[PDB]
Amino acid sequence: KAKTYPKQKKPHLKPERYYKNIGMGYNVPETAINGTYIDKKCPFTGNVTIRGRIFKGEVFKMKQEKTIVVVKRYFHYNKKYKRYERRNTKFNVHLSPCFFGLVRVGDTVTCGETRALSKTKHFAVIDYKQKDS
Amino acid sequence: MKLNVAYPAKGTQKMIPIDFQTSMRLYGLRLGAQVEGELIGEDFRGYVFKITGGDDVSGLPMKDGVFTDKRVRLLLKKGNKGYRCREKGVRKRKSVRGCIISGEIAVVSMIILKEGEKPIEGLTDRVVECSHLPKRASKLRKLFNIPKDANIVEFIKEQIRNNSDSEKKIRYPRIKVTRLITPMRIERKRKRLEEKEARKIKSENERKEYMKKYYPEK
Amino acid sequence: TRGPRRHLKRLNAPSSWQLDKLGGKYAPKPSSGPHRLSECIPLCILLTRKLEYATTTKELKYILRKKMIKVNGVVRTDKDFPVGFMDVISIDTTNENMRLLYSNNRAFMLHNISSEEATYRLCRVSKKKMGIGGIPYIYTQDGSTFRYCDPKINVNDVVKVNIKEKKVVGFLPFKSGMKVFITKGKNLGCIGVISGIEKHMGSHDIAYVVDAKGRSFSTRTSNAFIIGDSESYWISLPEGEGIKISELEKSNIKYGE
Amino acid sequence: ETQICMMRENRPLQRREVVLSISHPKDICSQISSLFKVRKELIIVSGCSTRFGTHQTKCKVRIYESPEMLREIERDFVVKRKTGEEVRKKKARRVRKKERKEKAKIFGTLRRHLKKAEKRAQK
RNA sequence: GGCUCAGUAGGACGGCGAUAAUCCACCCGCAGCAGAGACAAGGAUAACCGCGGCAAGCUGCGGCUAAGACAUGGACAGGCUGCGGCGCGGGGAGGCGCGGGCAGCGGACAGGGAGCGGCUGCGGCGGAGUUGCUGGCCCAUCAGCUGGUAGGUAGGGUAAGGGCCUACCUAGGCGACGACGGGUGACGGGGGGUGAGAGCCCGGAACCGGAGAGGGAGCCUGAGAAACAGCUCCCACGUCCAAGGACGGCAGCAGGCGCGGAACUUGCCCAAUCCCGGCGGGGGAGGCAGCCACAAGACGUCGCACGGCAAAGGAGU
Ligand SMILES: [Mg+2]
Ligand SMILES: [Mg+2]
Ligand SMILES: [Mg+2]
Ligand SMILES: [Mg+2]
Ligand SMILES: [Mg+2]
Repeated sequence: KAKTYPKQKKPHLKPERYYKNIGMGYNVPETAINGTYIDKKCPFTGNVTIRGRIFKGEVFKMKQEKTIVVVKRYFHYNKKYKRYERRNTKFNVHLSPCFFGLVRVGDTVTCGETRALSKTKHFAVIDYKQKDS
Repeated sequence: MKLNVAYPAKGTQKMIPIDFQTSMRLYGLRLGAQVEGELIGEDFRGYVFKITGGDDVSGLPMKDGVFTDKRVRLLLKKGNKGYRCREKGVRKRKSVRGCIISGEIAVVSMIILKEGEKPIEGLTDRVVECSHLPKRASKLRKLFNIPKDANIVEFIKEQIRNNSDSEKKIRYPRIKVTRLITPMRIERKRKRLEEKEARKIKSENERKEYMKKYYPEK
Repeated sequence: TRGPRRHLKRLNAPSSWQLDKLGGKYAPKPSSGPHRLSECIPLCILLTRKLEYATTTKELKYILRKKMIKVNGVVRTDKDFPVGFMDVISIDTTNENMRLLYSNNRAFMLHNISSEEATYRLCRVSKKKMGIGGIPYIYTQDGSTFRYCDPKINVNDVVKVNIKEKKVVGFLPFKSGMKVFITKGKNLGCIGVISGIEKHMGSHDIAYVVDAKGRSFSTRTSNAFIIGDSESYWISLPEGEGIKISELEKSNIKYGE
Repeated sequence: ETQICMMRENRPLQRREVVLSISHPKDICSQISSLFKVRKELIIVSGCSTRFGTHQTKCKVRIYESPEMLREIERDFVVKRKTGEEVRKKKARRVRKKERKEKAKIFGTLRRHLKKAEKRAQK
């Protein structure tokens, strides 16, 4: 199961579960408020903060449970040819368990710059929009 | 091999050039060992030495506590015996010798612990003076039995003219005194004490004025 | 390289100091005192390039040795002391009191002020923080700090502090309609009234300013120094009064309209 | 014919800094002293600056109030121009380097170092 | 600071950020600094006085003696850690600041008759470490690459987030939108050249950033170095020795040799520009002059006095 007893932060100020508002005009998901998961890397019920760039990308890979690969496709303009280039970069983004099942491959996901969560993880999923919507 | 011998209580010191057959009697001994002068010669009967240091025919020191007789290369910090550290935190690897005496040693440093029967004219007859009288006042008042009230640098110059034998020219020694209660010391403490309480009431005044002006009910 | 930079090149010097290219290789590196390096000038520039009391460093050393210079009521016998915006340089010899302030040419200028205007200065607050034991002491942008101020004083406000007294005697808030001075930017050294404040959650509040002439510009609120409310100016204004006349207006005065 | 371009008073340095344009179509400080109530010693001219064609030399000269503030404030070479003090010898730059660089390697006092040196030289 | 551009194809640089993940010297502004016998502070050591060793470099023995050195004395606070925990302020976002709690630690003036100087904390300033996004050469006769690799949990470690490391566990991660590998006689940039322009080419070279000090690696001291006109060792070159040992790192300034097509005086000086030092000092940074048709610009076809200069010389009469 778990190596340590699962424990959250003491909630300063559902008053038995710790959850914070990340700011920047965003909302806490109700799966994060009414949830039992103890992910410390989660932006809402965990020990990370959102500061810096917030971009919106598309989910490329949902493999490897807590991380996801988010591709941000952009255009770069070659001044000599006066045409654009389709470019992209893939980001290893932390997917909190409050978005489990909600986020699937193809959804447009807004990611916010956290700490250096892993070796290649500096972003966390703070919200999402379904592809069908 | 010479023998650098000093007397601590007399402050006298001279080199004793012992012969070669004496030197082989001193081999295998180390620093801190106490040798009887009968080992050295008949002219030192009844003396007690203590081997303090030594040197080399290559000029090295003899480091205390190495327990070899060979030349060893050792890495020394500041304050380590055998290295005069000049710049701050600079460690060097110096060559020293281990404490065991051998044939390589040019001179052996030792001190007289116990005076023997026959005197040594450079070493026993003479008395060489302590080079410096103390600067600290507590160390000076015990040394001369100075009155606690009296001026210290005045009281010694009283004593020099008392025990002078019709000397027309008397140069005085270097007399500076440190660590003494002086009016500059007492003035600084009382000023610092009265300012400490003056700060406390002034800070407490500005807290009351802040609590009067901007929080007038409470 | 890496570490505390002891030297400063002449080309790398701030252009507000108005140092020439061919003066030398080095410029006087300021000491690390009250103002930031981007918003300060040393004393040794003012006493040779502005006031011209000393032409030589030997003369300049003598002036600071005999302690005639005094800035913000403290003697400050340092060659490279960073004097910044709103600070008052008061010399008892010559009885000259000046307040350091910007010009329309985007340079530091020493503006001669009265002996009574030299008794105070204005300081923009940086932050507001409760100290140990509950002392609510605020901190100004020039590194000064004062305790037990008005609780209404929050960030970006300017306070009128006495010089000869360490207290803060006057408070000026950061709202719309206040006379502002633009400390850094393209509009450096412009005086105007704040029209609108745009907040921009996350970073960089933007202030919209129209001047006395009517020219409108936008700046960051961190580059906004309040110098008066709607009725009054709290300081004297320098020569030119912060109008920043346009290049065509400079053209039209030479040749007619 | 001498004329003063601008007259400025340096009250902190106890002097008057004045700029004069002297003209000679087809020794200097003497007639400048015969303009103001000052001795010849109180007259220090910084530099003579002339345009190419005209005979209109510009002088920037200083008017001190005492000989002691003059030799204190002004640089040491200009008092060598007036009077030739040479109060500090300062032997030569190449001599002072070698004189200091020998003193740096000497630990302790010089007398302990020179005694140990010649004692080894005697042997 | 100065020099240099080997390495570096992103550990760089530039632009925009982040540090709510961090540390700190000078300096500036604030608060403060233990009543302890206190009209008071303990043992040392260098200098020095002698005696020496040793070719030299360097070093020993003895004797005394200082402090703003090193201690003792003495805890109101800050601080650290665990647990508890309401609020009041700030911030986009919080136990971030502060007040209120219980414990376990721990911890700021015994200085001076030329101005003061110490130490603790908060806030700057001055720095610094990490870091996100993004842009920038060539080769596909380089097409698949990856094993600490990608992630999770937990601990360690760090000033500090992190596979940074370890333990266990997932099977990931990147790629024709060019990964990976290679090449570069590649430091990047501000910029420069050239063209009407689109472009092409260059950027060693003033300023900024990086990196290096013969090749390396390791470290001490310190706020800051993995420092090199610091140390320790190895390697490659080189030097001195009395043969036991001792040293050298001019990609600092001149100068020499070598290399080549290819690049100056072993000059003078802190006067200017500035820096270190709490001032008198030091500065081959730097300036001045000399050398060179290397370049830009202007103009033709010999000696006093003056003038300036740190000094000299030149400009100018
Ligand atoms: Mg000794
Ligand atoms: Mg001793
Ligand atoms: Mg290269
Ligand atoms: Mg370059
Ligand atoms: Mg550089």
